[PDB]
Amino acid sequence: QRLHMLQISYFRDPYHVWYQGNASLGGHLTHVLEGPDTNTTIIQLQPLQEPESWARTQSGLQSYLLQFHGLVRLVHQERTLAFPLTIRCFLGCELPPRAHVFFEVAVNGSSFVSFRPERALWQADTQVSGVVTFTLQQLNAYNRTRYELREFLEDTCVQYVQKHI
Ligand SMILES: *[C@@H]1O[C@H](CO)[C@@H](O)[C@H](O)[C@H]1NC(C)=O
Ligand SMILES: *[C@@H]1O[C@H](CO)[C@@H](O)[C@H](O)[C@H]1NC(C)=O
Repeated sequence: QRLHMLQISYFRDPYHVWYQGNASLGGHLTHVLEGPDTNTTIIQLQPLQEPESWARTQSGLQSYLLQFHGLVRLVHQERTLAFPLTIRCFLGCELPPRAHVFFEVAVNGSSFVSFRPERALWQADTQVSGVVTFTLQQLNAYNRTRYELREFLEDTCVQYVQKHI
């Protein structure tokens, strides 16, 4: 009983990103993400959700991506980022027979930061940089990247597993 979500973001520069990703419910592929930031495709492969719910979910994913891209631009604006770069986000929730939730971020294929939900705080996952410290400062500064995210993992994700498995 798990929802896993995987997003790879290909940045050619701060202002143009290509997304590719998918989600799996149980061990079954259920969603696909693809395309540039200015017109991203998001598909449920199986008709799991009704339109009013899918629209809210689709809108919610699109809103996340805007925040995600906005944060990458801010980090570039404030520290110098080396392009091209790829970012991988791996996240989701698992229901035991209380849910366990996670969100792990990698840059160019190496561990970068992850979310610790008991305090809704992000931590470094590498032992090596000004980029890492500024990103964590930004992620830990705003309600949207701590408490709203924790709720998405602990409430929205968990209700999706209960309703659709
Ligand atoms: C999901 O995307 C990853 C990353 O590109 C890919 O390696 C994997 O084969 C995809 N899996 C599914 C089930 O779509
Ligand atoms: C990521 O890898 C590309 C490919 O070599 C490189 O040009 C770029 O500088 C790297 N960026 C980071 C942030 O490691």
